[PDB]
Amino acid sequence: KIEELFKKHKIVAVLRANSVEEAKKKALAVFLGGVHLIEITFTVPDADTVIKELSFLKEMGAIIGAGTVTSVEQCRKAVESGAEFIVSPHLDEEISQFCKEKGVFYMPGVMTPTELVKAMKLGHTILKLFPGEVVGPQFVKAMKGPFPNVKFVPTGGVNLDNVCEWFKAGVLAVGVGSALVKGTPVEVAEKAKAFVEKIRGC
Repeated sequence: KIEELFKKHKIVAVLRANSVEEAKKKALAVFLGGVHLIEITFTVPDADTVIKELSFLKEMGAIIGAGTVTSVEQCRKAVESGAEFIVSPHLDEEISQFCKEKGVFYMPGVMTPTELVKAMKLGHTILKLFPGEVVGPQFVKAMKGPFPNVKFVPTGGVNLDNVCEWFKAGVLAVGVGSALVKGTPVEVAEKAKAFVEKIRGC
């Protein structure tokens, strides 16, 4: 299901912005450019309102989730406002449990083998790898040995020059923030197109 969406789309826009209006415009830009998985981070002011106001894009096939979720209270608001998936930078046992009871897909972030194993023990096999620019594809390749059945979605520094290396290392999808989302709506929509083509291209 959610696994299958990540597998199909291969890219999630990690949307940080200074306002509701900027966040919505960038989410539309990205969608118009072919990115269907959209993660509204909780560093966006009133991130819940943004998720609720983008709810209609679901009817056009957009998949709207929440990122930078750091407490169960934030998790509740996101789900209440229609988030189809929850992402955090870290592994949160409390958010894991809440999302399990609520029946919503949670992708915790991990940076070490010990964190990875704890996440697996909590039932997760699709992991956010964060920050990707610190560990790199090297980390993803290293994990294939001992943990052949874990799959990563790196966030952090993924860009046009390295996106194909990441996929060569064995990642399931990539989460792209500033390389995709920074700039004006027009620039973002265009960069969205470039990433889709570059990803298809490899």
